[PDB]
Amino acid sequence: MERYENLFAQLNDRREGAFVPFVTLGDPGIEQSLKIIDTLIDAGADALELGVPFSDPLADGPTIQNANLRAFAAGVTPAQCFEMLALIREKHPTIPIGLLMYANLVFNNGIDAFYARCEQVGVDSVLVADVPVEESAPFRQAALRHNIAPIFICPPNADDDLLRQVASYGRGYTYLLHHLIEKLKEYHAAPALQGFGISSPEQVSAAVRAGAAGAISGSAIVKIIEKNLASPKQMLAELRSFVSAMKAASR
Amino acid sequence: MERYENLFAQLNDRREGAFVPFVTLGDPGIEQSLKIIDTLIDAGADALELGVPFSDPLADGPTIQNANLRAFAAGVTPAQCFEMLALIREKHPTIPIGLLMYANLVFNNGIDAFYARCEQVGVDSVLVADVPVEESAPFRQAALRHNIAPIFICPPNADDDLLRQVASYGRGYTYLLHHLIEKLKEYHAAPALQGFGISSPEQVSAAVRAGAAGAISGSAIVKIIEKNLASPKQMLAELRSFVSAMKAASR
Amino acid sequence: TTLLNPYFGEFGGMYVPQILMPALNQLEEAFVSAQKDPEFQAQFADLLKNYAGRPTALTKCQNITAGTRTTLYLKREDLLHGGAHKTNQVLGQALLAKRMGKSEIIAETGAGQHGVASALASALLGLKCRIYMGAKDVERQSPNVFRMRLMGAEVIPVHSGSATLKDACNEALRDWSGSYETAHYMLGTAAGPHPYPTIVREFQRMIGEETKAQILDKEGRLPDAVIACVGGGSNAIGMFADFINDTSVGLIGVEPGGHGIETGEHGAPLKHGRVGIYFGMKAPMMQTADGQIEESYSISAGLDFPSVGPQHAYLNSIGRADYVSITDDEALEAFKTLCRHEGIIPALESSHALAHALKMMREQPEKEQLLVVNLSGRGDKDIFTVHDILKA
Amino acid sequence: TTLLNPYFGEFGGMYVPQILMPALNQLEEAFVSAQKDPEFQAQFADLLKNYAGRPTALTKCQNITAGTRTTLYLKREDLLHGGAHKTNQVLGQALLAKRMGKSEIIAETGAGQHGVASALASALLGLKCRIYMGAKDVERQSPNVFRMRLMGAEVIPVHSGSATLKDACNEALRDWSGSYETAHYMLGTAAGPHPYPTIVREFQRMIGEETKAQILDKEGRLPDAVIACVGGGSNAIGMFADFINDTSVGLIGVEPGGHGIETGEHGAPLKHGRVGIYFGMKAPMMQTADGQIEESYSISAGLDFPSVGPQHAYLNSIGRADYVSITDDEALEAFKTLCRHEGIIPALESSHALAHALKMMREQPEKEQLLVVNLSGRGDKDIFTVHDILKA
Ligand SMILES: *Cc1c(COP(=O)(O)O)cnc(C)c1O
Ligand SMILES: *Cc1c(COP(=O)(O)O)cnc(C)c1O
Ligand code: NA
Ligand code: NA
Repeated sequence: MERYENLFAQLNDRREGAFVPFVTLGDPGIEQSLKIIDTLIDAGADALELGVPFSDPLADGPTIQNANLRAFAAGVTPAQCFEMLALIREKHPTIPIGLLMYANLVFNNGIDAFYARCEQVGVDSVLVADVPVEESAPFRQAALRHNIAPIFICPPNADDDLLRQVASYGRGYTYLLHHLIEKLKEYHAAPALQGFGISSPEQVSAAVRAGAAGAISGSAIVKIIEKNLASPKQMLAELRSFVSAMKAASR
Repeated sequence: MERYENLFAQLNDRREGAFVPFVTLGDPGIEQSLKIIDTLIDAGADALELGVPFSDPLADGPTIQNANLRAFAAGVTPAQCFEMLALIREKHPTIPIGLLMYANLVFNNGIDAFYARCEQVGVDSVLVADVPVEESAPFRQAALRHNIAPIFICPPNADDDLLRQVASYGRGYTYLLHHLIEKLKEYHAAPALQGFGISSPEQVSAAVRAGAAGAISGSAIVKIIEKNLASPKQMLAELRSFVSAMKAASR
Repeated sequence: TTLLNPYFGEFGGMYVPQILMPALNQLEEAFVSAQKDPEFQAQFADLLKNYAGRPTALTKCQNITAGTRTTLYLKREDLLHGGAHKTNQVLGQALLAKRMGKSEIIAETGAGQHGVASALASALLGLKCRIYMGAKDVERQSPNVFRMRLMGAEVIPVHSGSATLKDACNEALRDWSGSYETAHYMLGTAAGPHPYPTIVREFQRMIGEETKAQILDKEGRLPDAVIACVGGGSNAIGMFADFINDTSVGLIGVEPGGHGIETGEHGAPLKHGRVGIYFGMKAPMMQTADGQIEESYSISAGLDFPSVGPQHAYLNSIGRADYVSITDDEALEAFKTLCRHEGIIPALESSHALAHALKMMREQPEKEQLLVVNLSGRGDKDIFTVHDILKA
Repeated sequence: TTLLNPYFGEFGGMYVPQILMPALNQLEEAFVSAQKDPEFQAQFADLLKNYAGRPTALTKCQNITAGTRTTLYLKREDLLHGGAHKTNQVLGQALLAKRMGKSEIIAETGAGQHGVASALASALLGLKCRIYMGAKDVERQSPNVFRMRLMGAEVIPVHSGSATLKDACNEALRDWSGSYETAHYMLGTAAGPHPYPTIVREFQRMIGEETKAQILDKEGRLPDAVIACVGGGSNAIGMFADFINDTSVGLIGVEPGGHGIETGEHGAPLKHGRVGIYFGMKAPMMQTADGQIEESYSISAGLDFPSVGPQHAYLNSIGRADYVSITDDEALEAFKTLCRHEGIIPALESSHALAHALKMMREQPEKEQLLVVNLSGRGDKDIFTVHDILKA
């Protein structure tokens, strides 16, 4: 499928950026999680970045670590996450769905099998947090064979050589953490999405003005969740407010 | 004075050996101790060997160690011991009185001063438990200057050279722990008193038959004391029985 | 690209978030440079000799082998400053950090030994050391915790995850990805992302080099086998390294068998785990059928690394080295035996290696063999542990 | 008569019950014989080198002296097998016992270090070791007690007297006077009746010999002063010995000042006691005006010997050596300072020596001086002690 391609084309014809929220699948529970995701979508999310609870997320901060803890507490497993992924796709046919994974979970039962499973449930992209471009060959290849976009992070301390690799290796969108943006477009890199620190409307508009195709809220959404644990209903309400606010800023 | 000389001469004219009991001065208390000593004498003791409580009697067994503990518990000090020594001499003019001391107590305020004090209270001899004949020069010399008999121990593992030194250096009596006895007489050593293990009548007669001039009960007397601590009166009674029994065996 | 091969066969690599690659690359390069720098080698040798106490002795243990045709020697790393082999490599890494112009050190520890080593090295070389340690490990290692602080190191508890060594390892990387400009991550074993497995081996290879020269001097020939316990793989590779090209010399690594392999309560991933990708490397792991990383169990806290060095996995696959396991009880017995017959209190970690040598001897009393056990550390720390067990 | 002079000036001698003289004489003679026996020396050197880890390093401590004209070196006995210098002489005494055909060892210990050393030596050389220890000391030294037992030694509590080191010393002599035919009394310090003070010095003099050669190699000249703590006097005399004839080399012994000399709560009999006759020797003692032997107090349990070696008293009287005292707080500070600036945890005993060197430096920052402190042992054992104090 070409969900990202279609989304960005649609957003360009409407001169607006994309807003992409991240959440951990199964946090704080399967059911509440499915409700959260549908709320994020109804509030205006352009695409999703979903994380699968991993025992040692050595590439995540405090907020997300707690999300995994909450998810594990509810007994969330990768198999259940994939059951959720399927349910989510069945309800929403065009929204791009990207997964944020850790290498072992992808390699565990065969890298190829993992991407075959992603394609089957309707996943659009996969970003393996602990696989640098130098070690991505097996992953991006498997991803391509199953029509999955291999997403790569373009760090700030990146140099020209890295920009060139990210540009030819990545698909769907470039996960960016002025010059970098222009250079990525120079190398025909996938549309760039500003990440990190994205937690307020003004940050979304700033990203779009800089030339990025959108923004990704790496943990703001997770934060709203942990603060409203005692009230599932108020949680969905605040999530709906924040997301519509963030989305509005991309227009 | 010549108390030992007179005693042995008197015992020889009566063809009997001498019985000498040992006790710690001040055990279990000054008063009870003075009563014990007078009881030992009235029961037939020929001479006395008195010990002064020392902090580290590295040359004594369990029985005596406890006697020192009991004595210290009653606050017995060397000065008090000497007060007792004086009281004892005033009541008994001819009984030989030997002290069993530890070097530091003798050296503490001047070796010479110590022997001067012994002479003043009426002490007849001094055996310094931790001063071998090789280190005795200062001690025996001071003892002689104050008419005190320097007593020496003749161990079992002794050799001819040691027997010769003990024979010319010692006075009053040789503290012995067949051949040894004959050799000591060959070298004109002071009359020998069998020590160690002396706790029954038959041991006293055996010592006298071997050629010794008597026996010394190194700890039997102390044992009777610790077993009758709760009954001062029964203590004196048993001490009187044991001593008369032991003395009788020397006749 | 890289200067050295990041892989040993299929094992190893550099599986870290992109943001950390520059740190690894810079590190590799400084290492390559330092290895060719005579000045660096002289300074490292000076500290090892005049500060750490190298070379360490090679002790022949006659009482232990009486009545058999086995000759046993123990490489005395237990006599090294700090009481364990870990001191060798932390000294080199600290000089490396200084060569890179770094003034800060970041370290992770479980049992506490590596924390203590990093702290003493930092104190000696004027480095601001901050150490990450799992909350569960803090409670259990009060002594080593006070030692680190006593040496000026900052001890930071890690409550995330299972709050053990693996969780501490993650927090360190997190900190480093954001401060590698001024801080150096002093990893504590021959594992993790390249160039760490390679760097730690080189900074621990003096163990094997000294052992060869010493055995050559006392026996006039190489040993029939060198034996070392394997937690992460640093003392083992340090002993092996110089013998790798000596085909006649057997290399035996010993993983903790815990309560027994069949009980599932052990710490032997190399022979009883499953290959995965974690802590920046491809290596056998202690993990669920699902792919979640599990803990490594052993009576000895120091063999808690839920994985193993890449090179060991490789050396095993080609048959150059053999790996076996020893249980808590076998280690305990070896521990008691050394105390009574040689007057040396071995670390419960090292006791696993000794235990295996004892088995090689006992099972075949008449087999002539020259063995060397790497006594990686002293067991003064394990005194109470061995006490309560024999008491209970 | 004797072969060697039993006295150092007016101090020393052999003040033991007659029954023990033959044991002392036999011992002296076996010693004189062993000192001329190349075979004995070779075997002793072999154990010191291949078992104990000699020679020990001489560490230059630059961080500690920064900003001053003082150069400080530490003789690393803390790196010796056992963690303290005591291992040197127990090894020699055990060989001596074997030379005499003895199969049993008798030892006394307070803090436990000597007990552990005697036990490890006995275990290594196949000797049945029984150790006497004061009841109060047993309670306080549970760790060392289990270590001794772990090494096959029999631990016998001494409840008599004050139940401390001096009381333990008496029980040992008692046992020995009756079993010296098959048993050897392994005294733990350069004190007691001749020939012990002489024998322990000779079996600890490698400390000073190595130090001279090492300082000569690194500085090209002898130190301006060597400094050592003085409990019984074994590590101090061991360091001094080879320097005695070097008049330009100052010898400084450090007694524990406890809570302060004027408080009466200390353990400095050499400079603040009174000569007496105890434990088979004439030497300054901790005693009442009455002549009863008192205990030696210090934050460090190992400096509890209520007296001091005869030779030190002599070296002091002729002005060849100088003795000073350091308080608990001064020792504590020196202890904290070494941990933080050199990454070495010193024994609280050794910390007294370091503390004095620190004072020599601090009081006169601009005085040029080459100092050597004998770091007699490691302080891993003192970790909790220094903890509760800084906590309280
Ligand atoms: C830390 C430790 C080990 C385990 O580490 P490796 O990297 O496997 O060597 C082994 N022995 C001792 C004494 C240790 O302290
Ligand atoms: C036992 C000990 C001492 C005291 O003994 P000396 O005979 O005075 O040396 C000093 N330092 C250490 C580390 C000790 O263990
Ligand atoms: Na492991
Ligand atoms: Na002393």
